[PDB]
Amino acid sequence: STSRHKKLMFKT
Amino acid sequence: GHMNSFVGLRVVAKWSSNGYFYSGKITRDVGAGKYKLLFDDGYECDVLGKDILLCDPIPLDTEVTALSEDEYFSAGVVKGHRKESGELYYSIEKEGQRKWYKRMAVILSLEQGNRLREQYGLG
Repeated sequence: STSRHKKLMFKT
Repeated sequence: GHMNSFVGLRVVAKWSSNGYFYSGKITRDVGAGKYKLLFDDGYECDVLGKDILLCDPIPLDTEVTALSEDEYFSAGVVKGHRKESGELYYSIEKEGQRKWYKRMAVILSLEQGNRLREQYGLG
């Protein structure tokens, strides 16, 4: 699972 | 004299996979009106001149998405500015709360970025 938008779910 | 040929300027651009508007620097003129853009997260894509905004300190009273170092993401409105040693900040009023976010932590939804292409666009 994650907590971030469209593309900015980057490695950091 | 004026600044150089785009290449080197801090600007905001549309990520080319029909996305939103993220902050970066022009790295090269790809050709025909496309410029290569290094986004502040470290990513690179080609972007057309219309889709790059070079007079864009994020305007106060504009609606924006905001991102925290604890990974939270939501939207609100710019209502202030700060400068810190060599970088730029934006107070976002989010859920009724005036909260400091980074240049690159303040991201413009595509319909917001459209209202800026007209005035700030390279194209």
